[PDB]
Amino acid sequence: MTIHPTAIIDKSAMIADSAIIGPYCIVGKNSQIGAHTVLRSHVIIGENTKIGVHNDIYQFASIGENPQDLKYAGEQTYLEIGDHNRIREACTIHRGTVQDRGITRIGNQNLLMVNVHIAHDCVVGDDNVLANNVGVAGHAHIGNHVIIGGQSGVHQFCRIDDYSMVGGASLIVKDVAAYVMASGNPAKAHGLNKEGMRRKGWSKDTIKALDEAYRLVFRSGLLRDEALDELTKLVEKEPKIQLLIDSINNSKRGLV
Amino acid sequence: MTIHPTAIIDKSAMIADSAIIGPYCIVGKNSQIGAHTVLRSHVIIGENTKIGVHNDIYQFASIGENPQDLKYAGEQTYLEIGDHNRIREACTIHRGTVQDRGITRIGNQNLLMVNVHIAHDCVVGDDNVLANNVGVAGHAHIGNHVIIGGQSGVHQFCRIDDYSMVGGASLIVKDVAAYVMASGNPAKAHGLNKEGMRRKGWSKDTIKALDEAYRLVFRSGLLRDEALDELTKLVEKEPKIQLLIDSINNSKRGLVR
Amino acid sequence: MTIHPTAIIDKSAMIADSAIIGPYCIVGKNSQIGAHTVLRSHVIIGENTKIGVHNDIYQFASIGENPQDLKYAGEQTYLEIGDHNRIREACTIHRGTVQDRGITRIGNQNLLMVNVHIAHDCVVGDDNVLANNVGVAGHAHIGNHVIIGGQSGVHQFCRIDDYSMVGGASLIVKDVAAYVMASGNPAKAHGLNKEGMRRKGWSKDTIKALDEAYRLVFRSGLLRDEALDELTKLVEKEPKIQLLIDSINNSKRGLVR
Repeated sequence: MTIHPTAIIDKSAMIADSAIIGPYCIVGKNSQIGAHTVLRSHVIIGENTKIGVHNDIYQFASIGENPQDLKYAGEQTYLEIGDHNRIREACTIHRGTVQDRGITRIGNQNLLMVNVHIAHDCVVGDDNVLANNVGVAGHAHIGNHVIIGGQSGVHQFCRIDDYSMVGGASLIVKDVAAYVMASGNPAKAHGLNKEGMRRKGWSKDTIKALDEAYRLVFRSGLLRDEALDELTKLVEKEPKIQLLIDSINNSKRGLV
Repeated sequence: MTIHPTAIIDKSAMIADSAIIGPYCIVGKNSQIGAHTVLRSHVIIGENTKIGVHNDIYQFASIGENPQDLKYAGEQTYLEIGDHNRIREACTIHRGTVQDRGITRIGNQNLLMVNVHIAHDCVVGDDNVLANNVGVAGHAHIGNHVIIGGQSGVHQFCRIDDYSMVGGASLIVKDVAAYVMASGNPAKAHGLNKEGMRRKGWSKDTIKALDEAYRLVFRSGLLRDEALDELTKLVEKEPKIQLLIDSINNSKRGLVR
Repeated sequence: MTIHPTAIIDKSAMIADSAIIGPYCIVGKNSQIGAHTVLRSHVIIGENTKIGVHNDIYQFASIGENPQDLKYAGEQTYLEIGDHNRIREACTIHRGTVQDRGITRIGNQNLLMVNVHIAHDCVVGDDNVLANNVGVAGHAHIGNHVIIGGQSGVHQFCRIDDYSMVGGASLIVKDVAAYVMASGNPAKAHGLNKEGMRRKGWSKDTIKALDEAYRLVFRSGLLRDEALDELTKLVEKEPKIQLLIDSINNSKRGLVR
């Protein structure tokens, strides 16, 4: 049998066939587990939690527990997890709070290493790699193809847009734009994820153009509006710059 | 039944009828759990541990385990927990060592987020909020209504007096006075916690006076004794300044400035 | 009798008679546990894991789990643990990857405090003390008699040679030579670990000579080769300098200066 006898599952929970739940796991009220998802021993699945297919959740992970927000008064809130995610030991992912859409969602193909905290109301994209002891405060946004170094802390409401890379033991207080390389305490910005898209094999003209865009935004002393207005003609010469402009328009806490 | 069958409880432990203990929990020798206290599975309660009422302890938390002090040789030491505390996942609170009155104490209405470590012989007051991955070394003192940011580390013997606020990823090596805002590595003083007093509804005159007291202690470059003699003048016109004076007199490791 | 009924043990695993395994523990394929070893409760022993004698492993610790390397494809890899080790709660030690010898090693008399991560392919010596929330990335080397402060992070491939001491909340990107005291973010060399060799009762002449060696390497503006040839003269009048020379020759990532 794919479900271990010592596992406690609520009747209202739905588990698809071929899904493997190991010993001493707990599944809560109104939760769903997709096909081919493997829960090793000692995994907690909280109430109102949807989990996709081909997920790998290791021991001592709390998936879908109540938020830590002081104002949360036990309302109905939810957590959604996509497909093909590796969630390592001691990971804690909490459901949303009704004050902000009441949901926490994470995408696909993510790697969450040991003791990765995902607080209430967070939004995480796809192809992300969160290293050991990474703590992400509530309402944060993780884009796609993002890497965050070990023992790093993301402050509440902060945006981490696509293809960025946060160094280890970094303190993110402001919004990290796309393709940006940030590190330190307090974290500073020093260059672009050049070697990342080089190791992904992207055209060198695109890398030089994006580099000029970074120079424009950060290393040329312009305000937000003036930089944005400088990005006007480069978009059609190189389309990827769009993702950077979004970073400026979605930035409510400032920039690095 | 309020106690799950798969829970292991030693005979010497006392559990109230209103306390609920979930699956796969273990309670040690000579331990006590108060009324209306919720143990949310996979919780370890070590030997010699007293727990108050209306506490909520989440999974994988080790409450009352042996100290990590290299000199601790397995003596009889204790841990006390007050009421209305929410202790989140993976939290580790260790019992005291006989070399320092052999007890670890935490108060009431505390929020301990994921992986909050409370080392041997610590003293924690009430209404405190320790964020994720906060580790506080042995013999430290947490006052009341204190906030400590995520992934922060308090050094052993350090005092964190009332209404202070430690920023995230901060390293506290010295004593943090009352109402002080500290952050960084190494952490430094960055003004007064006017946000705490503005959400709690304090008189603007009181906040301005307390701010002037802060300027006296830190931003007036006079040593601890002259400052103290200057605050004892201000206590008449504003009583809360007392809490600051205590911070100066209770400081043994120095002051975070 | 020494093994709790609720413990799950694979048939291929070997457990000594004097080894005690508590409730709700799981032992994997082709693993071994030595004599007089204590697994308190809620301990995961992964496949292909060797554990020595007189070890004390606390709850919620994952000993021998699969690596976190993105390229690891589920091959056959191993973890080795020596004797007389105290591994505290939530500790995670992962097996090696076939791309680098395929083994993770830790020595004897080690103290791994709460939530100490030991990534794939690490090598740890003896008499080491890793404090709370210490994360050590893959392929790292920990020497002997090393202390690493709480919430510190060692980057992959970094060397932490013998008798060194890393301060709390430090970020190690480069190799720490022997006897060196490093701390900060980014960490920086801050003198010699005289406290340790004074506690261990070393001759004052030996400590003064070693300090002069530190002055040669770090505080004398000399590149690595001229420094090296200058310590090769000092190695005879005091032998311990050898351990430092190794540090320079074994450094592949540079030096924490």
